[PDB]
Amino acid sequence: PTIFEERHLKYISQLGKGNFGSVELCRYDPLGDNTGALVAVKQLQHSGPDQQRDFQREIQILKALHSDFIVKYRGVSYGSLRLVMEYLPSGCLRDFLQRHRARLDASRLLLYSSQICKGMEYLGSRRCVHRDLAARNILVESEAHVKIADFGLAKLLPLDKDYYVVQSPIFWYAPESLSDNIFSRQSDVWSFGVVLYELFTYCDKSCSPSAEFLRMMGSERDVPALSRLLELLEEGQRLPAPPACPAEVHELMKLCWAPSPQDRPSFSALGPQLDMLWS
Ligand SMILES: C[C@@H](NC(=O)c1c[nH]c2ncc(-c3nn(C)c4cc(F)ccc34)nc12)C(=O)N1CC(C#N)C1
Ligand SMILES: [Cl-]
Ligand SMILES: [Cl-]
Ligand SMILES: [Cl-]
Repeated sequence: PTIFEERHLKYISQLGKGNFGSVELCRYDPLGDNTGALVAVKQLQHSGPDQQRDFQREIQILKALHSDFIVKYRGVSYGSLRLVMEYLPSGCLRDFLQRHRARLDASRLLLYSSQICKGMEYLGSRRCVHRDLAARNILVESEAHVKIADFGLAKLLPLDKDYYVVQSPIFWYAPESLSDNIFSRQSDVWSFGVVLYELFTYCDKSCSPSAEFLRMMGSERDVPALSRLLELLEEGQRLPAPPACPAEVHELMKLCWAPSPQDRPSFSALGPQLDMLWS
């Protein structure tokens, strides 16, 4: 049931690509008659020992997570460890928002925000820091239902600590991650703020997190991009209000980007502030 035999995975195509892996559309087809279910299967690429041990942790985390707003674990395949997950054909929210922009109103973006916030509230209850929350890592189950995916960089908080010192794009990172490699549930709140930005810009590439920040951080100097972003964030620079973003939603974004981790709201606090907008 939870064990998928390698030789019955029929490879269709590649869904998405990570730094140390890919997610492939496969049909698990034991009967050989093409009646089997389509599934999304992660395998490692360009992998050394460190990424292998990370993958073993990631499988166990995903396996232990049970939420309507978190992508479902199906099983694993050995032979060559592979992680089998539910296939959501509508794909990722990043592509979905660009594709269906003309039909997706503010109220629907708020639905997605609220569901992501719930998933993130659930993650915090399991003491799990996602570390790579972004629109590219949210999947569409239906028009009115999204789920958090990609637990490849996810860390369980130690039982006696609410932070972890430990690479995704720097433009979703909290200042304390940028500066001291510190990650926490409130580091995820910083990222969620950027996700809210993505939603309300419909993931338009002309005003993406990187496009906005890259423009702020000058042409070039003998200074790395990381230091210059940290400098701007310490000067109080933030992503702007998206075109036609509701005032109140932009204000929630700014609360997610409070300099101090303890001054950012909890997902539990954010949830009702998202749901009660416009009611
Ligand atoms: C975001 C993650 N996707 C998953 O974990 C998925 C689990 N079930 C899925 N069902 C569908 C998809 C997916 N479909 N389509 C059309 C996509 C297009 C994309 F750009 C990304 C993901 C998908 N991804 C998934 C992914 O693509 N990667 C993690 C990295 C690794 N390894 C690459
Ligand atoms: Cl087929
Ligand atoms: Cl199917
Ligand atoms: Cl579906």
